[PDB]
Amino acid sequence: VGECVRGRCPSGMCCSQFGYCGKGPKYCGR
Repeated sequence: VGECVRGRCPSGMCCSQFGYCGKGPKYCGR
């Protein structure tokens, strides 16, 4: 996604280390 809701996303999608989001290791990793 564009950027999280200040480090929260819906349906437990992970805010990446980059402050973007999506429900997987692409974001959630590291």
